[PDB]
Amino acid sequence: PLLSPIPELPE
Amino acid sequence: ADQEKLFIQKLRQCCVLFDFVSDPLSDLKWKEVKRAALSEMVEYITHNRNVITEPIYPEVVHMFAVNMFRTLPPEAAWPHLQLVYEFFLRFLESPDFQPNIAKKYIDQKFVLQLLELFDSEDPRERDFLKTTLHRIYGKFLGLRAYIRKQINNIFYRFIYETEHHNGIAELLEILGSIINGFALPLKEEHKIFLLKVLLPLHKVKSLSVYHPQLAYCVVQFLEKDSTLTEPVVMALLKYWPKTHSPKEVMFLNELEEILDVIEPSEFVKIMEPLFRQLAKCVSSPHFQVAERALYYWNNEYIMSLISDNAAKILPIMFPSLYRN
Repeated sequence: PLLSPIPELPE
Repeated sequence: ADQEKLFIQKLRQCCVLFDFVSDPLSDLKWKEVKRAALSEMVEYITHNRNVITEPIYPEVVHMFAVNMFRTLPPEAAWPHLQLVYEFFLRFLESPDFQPNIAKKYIDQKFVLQLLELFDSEDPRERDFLKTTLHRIYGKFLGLRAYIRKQINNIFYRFIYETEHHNGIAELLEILGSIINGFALPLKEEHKIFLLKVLLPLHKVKSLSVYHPQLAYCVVQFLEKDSTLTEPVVMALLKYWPKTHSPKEVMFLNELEEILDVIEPSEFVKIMEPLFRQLAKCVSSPHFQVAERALYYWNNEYIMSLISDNAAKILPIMFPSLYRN
């Protein structure tokens, strides 16, 4: 399976 | 505590890289002790609750660094290395793992050395590194910017420089996870990365190694912002193999995957130069290229796009049957 999505957050 | 004492002792015990030069019995005994110790701590940190305390963090990171951060030969002790990878992975994935404490030890230098290991010739190692960095990225918000830049630097050095890399595919797979979770309006640095980095990756002759991952990143970009499809397709047609080669099948595969997620208003913007290329592929001397291009007609969504624009597309595909 693919890698779980990483939700972008304010940096 | 008391269990904490023993845990730290075993972690530090796995920081001793010994080698009995002329005593095979003592060497096997020593290697087994470390293998057993690693296996114990893997099972321990996995199934036991509230065992990761604050003093544990600098010990785990250190043990990983001493064992993994080495120099790659242009391995054989993989049974130990895999255990270290698995242990450190259980460490990050643990519910008791607190990034607030760990970010003191898992810093930029750690991330940098971790990235340098991606050049390993061992597929198994790159797979562990792919999973690890993906976890670090998601758990450490303050490292995400540094990670993207360093990955960017590796690609630039892979494309325009000359530095060969063995982990381009694994790195692209990580980015695919990042792209899929982008914010509602894409930032400029992301669009630049697509146009200035991801697209020129199609130029490299070793494209065959990482092409499936590269295609996924391009598609996921277009599912976020459909506005970017015109410079993508046109660049894809620019980097298209002028010399009729079986490498065309890869471009054809990527192109159909793009068409499966394309918008109608965006389709008409590049349909003419696309199908002119597609027409060349059907007329190809190589059967495999023609077979792949002809399979486009089976795609039901493409047919609807063609039927809506048959007045412009059909004369291109069948010149002796239709005109303008």
